[PDB]
Amino acid sequence: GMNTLQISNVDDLISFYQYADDRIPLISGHRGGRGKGYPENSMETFENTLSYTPATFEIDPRLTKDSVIVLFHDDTLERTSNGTGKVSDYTWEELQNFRLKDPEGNITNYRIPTLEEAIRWARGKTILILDKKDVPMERTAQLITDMQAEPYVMITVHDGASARFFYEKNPNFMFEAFVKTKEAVQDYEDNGIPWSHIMAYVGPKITPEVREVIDMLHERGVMCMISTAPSDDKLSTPESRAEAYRMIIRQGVDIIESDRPIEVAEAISSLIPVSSSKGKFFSTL
Amino acid sequence: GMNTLQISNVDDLISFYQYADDRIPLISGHRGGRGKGYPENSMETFENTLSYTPATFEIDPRLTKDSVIVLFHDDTLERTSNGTGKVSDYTWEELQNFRLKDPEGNITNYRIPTLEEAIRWARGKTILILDKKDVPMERTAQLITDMQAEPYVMITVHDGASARFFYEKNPNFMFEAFVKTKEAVQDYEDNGIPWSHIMAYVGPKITPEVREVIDMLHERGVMCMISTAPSDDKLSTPESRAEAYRMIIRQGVDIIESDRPIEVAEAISSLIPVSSSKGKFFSTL
Ligand code: NA
Repeated sequence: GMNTLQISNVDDLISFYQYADDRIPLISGHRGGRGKGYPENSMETFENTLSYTPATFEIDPRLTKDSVIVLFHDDTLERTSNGTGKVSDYTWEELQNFRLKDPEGNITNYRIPTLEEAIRWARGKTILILDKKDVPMERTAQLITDMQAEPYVMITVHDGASARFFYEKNPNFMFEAFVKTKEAVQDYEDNGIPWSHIMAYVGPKITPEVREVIDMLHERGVMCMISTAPSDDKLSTPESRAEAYRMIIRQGVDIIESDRPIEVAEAISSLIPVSSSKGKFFSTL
Repeated sequence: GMNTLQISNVDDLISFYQYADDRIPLISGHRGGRGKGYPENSMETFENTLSYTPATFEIDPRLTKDSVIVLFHDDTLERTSNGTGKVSDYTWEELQNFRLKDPEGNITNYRIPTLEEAIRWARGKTILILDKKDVPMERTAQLITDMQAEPYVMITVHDGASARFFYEKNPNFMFEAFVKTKEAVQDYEDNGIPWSHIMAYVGPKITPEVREVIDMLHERGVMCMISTAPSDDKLSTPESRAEAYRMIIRQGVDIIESDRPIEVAEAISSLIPVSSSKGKFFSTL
């Protein structure tokens, strides 16, 4: 039994991400989310997270020796698998011999997944958000376009010029855009990226400056995301982490990206409104 | 002793990189160059390389836990050191306890260097070229500027927008710019970046399209570099590699960036002009 998002096409995706004052706080699993028995960038972890909360998943596509795109964050295999060396030293088939490790170092029986497997699974359940490692931008553009996956596979962009590369190739793409400053807001505008095609990553922490950016972005219809992965996820107790996740929502932030999405869900459950224009986008499978 | 480049100020650096038909073919050590007993991104490898050839060094700055800039390519420690985990997990004091591995996996008694130490050492000897890992652009701009290191520390930029960010901060910066297509040529012009401040990285291989871009760039006074690191450096024998390096220069390329810069030097020494407008920039220490 899983929580799902109900986004049938690009118009639904744009709507989902149009800021509204009655919006539902959103959760995104950093590198898929992780936990005891649940490695980063694993199909199993995505599925586990949806059993507790609706979420999107930010993932790490990178290349094997035979140019297969797999999900795996690091430049070396040791932290989140029982392998050694670079992902790009091994074919996909060879990579299947390794097993993923959870954050405690326990070796699971889960394998490195392909991006294709994740995309096929995500359709009708969630939205994936692609970070950039070593897959060429043109390849990423073509894979999403060829697969008609625009309604459920978003692209992370660090500035307006990268956004424009993608947007000019396919104007139905949706972006997670880095927007940490007033100058960043101007950058996207100068590059002609529609705000309707933007959800904004505003950084790892809230400051008065970042609050001003969030107000600017809300005026433009843009939802804003804090990533707690480097910051509040690292607090020593679940109780301190829970307080921190609630404080982020109380400050007006729309989306929390976290390595601990289930904890985020439990902490903010009491903040989820009963009535919302966004209620229609949520269901269960 | 050592081969040195004799560059006294930013005007000398600009003139060094002004394309001329009688140029001296140049060599750049990718990730600093490497070899048996000589790890990537190591002071010792830079010094060894200069004993055999003049060269520049392309290096990988990244952040420690306490925001010190060190040189280390991978996001995790296992391939080129005896460390485990991420460079950013450790403070500089902790990282100094680890030791570097050469490409065959042999542990040396060499440490992960700071960018500062490298900059200190490079002054009067060579030019360092900074790749982009996780040091933000603002921080890179500051450190070069604060150190008055513009004549000997270049910044790699992937497009005109990145170049513009830097150039607006300090119009004395010199760039290694990615310029792989006619569209990329136009990008730098549209962003107002003077060609006098650009050396061009044109990719890992020569094709007719790339030869056309090299022609265009030569017309604009821009010297062009091929990286052999993913390509010709991987050929199986030193003889095949040497033929490959000569062919690159025969095809009109100005600069070879390589993991094997001493081999490049030995291969192309027979192609170095005996009289050149660029002779003045080379000396010995
Ligand atoms: Na320091």
